Amino acid sequence: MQIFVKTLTGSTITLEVEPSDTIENVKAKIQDKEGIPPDQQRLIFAGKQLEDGRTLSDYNIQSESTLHLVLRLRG
Repeated sequence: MQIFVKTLTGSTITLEVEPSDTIENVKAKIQDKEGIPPDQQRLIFAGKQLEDGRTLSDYNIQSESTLHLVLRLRG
């Protein structure tokens, strides 16, 4: 599956994921691409922040769904 992550510049990155991936797994992928550590990332979808231990499926994140990356600079 492919999903989108909107970054701080308003740009968008695409990630290859599976529905069984955890939010922490997605943060690790974002760290691979952007260098931002997971503790400084918050991911927003459907008006809520997403919990690290839950899966994409849990949150009904589908093909071409867009997550918003939010920086929490105090980590």
